[PDB]
Order: sequence, then C-alpha cells, then structure tokens
Amino acid sequence: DPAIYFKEQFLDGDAWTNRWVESKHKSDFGKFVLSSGKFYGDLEKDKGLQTSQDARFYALSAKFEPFSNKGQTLVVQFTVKHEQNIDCGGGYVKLFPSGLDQKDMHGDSEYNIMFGPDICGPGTKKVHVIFNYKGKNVLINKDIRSKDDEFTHLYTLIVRPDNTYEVKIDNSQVESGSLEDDWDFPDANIYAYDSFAVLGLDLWQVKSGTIFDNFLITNDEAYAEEFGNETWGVTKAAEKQMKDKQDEEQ
Ligand SMILES: OC[C@H]1O[C@H](O[C@@H]2[C@H](O)[C@@H](O[C@@H]3[C@@H](O[C@H]4[C@@H](O)[C@H](O)[C@@H](CO)O[C@@H]4O)O[C@H](CO)[C@@H](O)[C@@H]3O)O[C@H](CO)[C@H]2O)[C@H](O)[C@@H](O)[C@@H]1O
Ligand SMILES: [Ca+2]
Repeated sequence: DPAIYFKEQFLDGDAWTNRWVESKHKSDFGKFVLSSGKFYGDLEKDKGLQTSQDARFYALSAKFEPFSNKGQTLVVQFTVKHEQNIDCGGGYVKLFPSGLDQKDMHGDSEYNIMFGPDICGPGTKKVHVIFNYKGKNVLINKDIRSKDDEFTHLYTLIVRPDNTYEVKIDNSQVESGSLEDDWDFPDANIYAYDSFAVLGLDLWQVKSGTIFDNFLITNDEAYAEEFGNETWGVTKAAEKQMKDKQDEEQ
C-alpha cells in the first residue's frame, strides 16, 4: 500500500478552508480563492487555489500527520497553471518540519525542502530544488527550465534513500542524478529529514491568477505517476480544447 502523506484536490467546495491556514505574519498578504479559472478541463475537477491579487506576497499552508522519509522514497507533486500569462511570480511549494507556527509563516521561516517553478521576467524561468542541509539552504547546481504558458503543468520531485533524485515535468523526466553531485553541500543521510509536517505556499506575484491543484505527497513513485495521469493527464487535452474554443468564438 502506498503511504499517502498528503493529498489535496479541492473537491469539496468551501470546506478546503478547514485544512489550510492563512499566515497573519503580514497584514497585507494577497488572498487565495477557490477557482477553476476562465478555461478548464472540467469545471469541478479543476478547482484549485488561485492567487487573486496583483503585486502581493502569499502565505498559506496545510498541515498533515508528521512523518520522516528516513529509509524510504519521498515524492512531492502538484499542478501549476499560470493562466494569467505571468510576468513575475512563484509557483513552488515548501515542506516544513514539525514546529512551524502556520499563523506566522513567511519567506524566512525555516523549511526542509523547496520545489517548483519560479518565473521573474525572461531572465528567471527556473525550477527550484532546494535542500536545507546543516543550517544552509542549498540550491540545485542544474538549470531546469520552467513552463511559462497559460496551461496546467505537472511538477514532480522524487527523493530516494540511496541519495538519488528525479524531477519530472508533465510526468516526463527532465533532470536526474544524486544529491552528492548536483548540490554543493560523504553523507549517506543527506536525503533524510527527521520530520515533515506542513506544506506551504510562500509566493510573490506581480500579475496574479496562478492556480494550484492536485497536491500529493507520497512514498510511492508509481502511484504519483498514476495519480498524475489521472489528474493533469485528464485536464491537459480537455483544457486545450476549451481554450481553442474560446479563441475561435471570440
Ligand atoms: O529564490 C531562492 C530563494 O527562495 C525563497 O525565498 C523567496 C525570496 O525571498 C523572494 O523571492 C524573490 C521575489 O523577487 C522580487 C521581489 O520580492 C523583489 O523585491 C524584486 C526586486 O528585485 O524582484 C522581484 O519582484 O519574487 C520573485 C518571483 O517569485 C522570486 O524569483 C525572487 O527570488 O520572495 C519569495 C516569496 O516570499 C521567497 O519564497 C527561499 O525562502 C530562499 O531560501 C531561497 O534562497
Ligand atoms: Ca481540483
């Protein structure tokens, strides 16, 4: 049986607010709203969290029963849709250990892993993969290109107990190697963390309108691939046809 540590598909309406916490660290964080956007694969299935305010910081997080990846695989996966045609704005997640105050979470709150696309003008169009190791946040030595169009894309990070990793975009490998070689941190336990307890969205955006959906944290690579195909894989073609429709009808 795959261990599902966390899963969020926003399938139950306004009830998501019972599972996600707004940080109060700042008084003027932008608001996340539940939305399937202007075009979608399915009105209900493609409901996710959308940034609703221009030129704001965002800080929202969801807790889950704490776990450790010691001795097993860790997979983190979600969809990002920059439906607005984004100029500058984050689309990554952070994983936090136990002890985070969700009501006070912010950009400098200490995290274990940060992963996902970041866009900031043409000069920043990169997928971050950051490991906190011995008091330092270490950025991956590799250039992974992020998606910049208006459509929904799947982002997957896989971390293995043999100190290997893989990054997938749209369920397809884009980068692969070992933690020893692709970060400037030999330690057999680089991969492992004593606890994960919270998934956070800590973002700055200029033009807002990005939608996040289909969050998954699991110990099973095969299950993540399947879940990805059943979520993003299903959204992909349907949403393209409805975008094609809207252009032709205009
Ligand atoms: O990028 C690695 C870094 O990520 C996390 O920290 C993020 C940064 O603190 C910051 O992200 C930057 C922000 O840049 C802009 C704005 O804040 C600047 O004042 C302005 C002037 O130069 O430029 C931008 O408008 O947002 C962009 C777009 O996402 C980012 O690319 C920049 O990196 O803010 C975000 C949100 O709070 C932080 O997540 C990690 O915490 C950190 O450890 C890591 O080194
Ligand atoms: Ca959804």
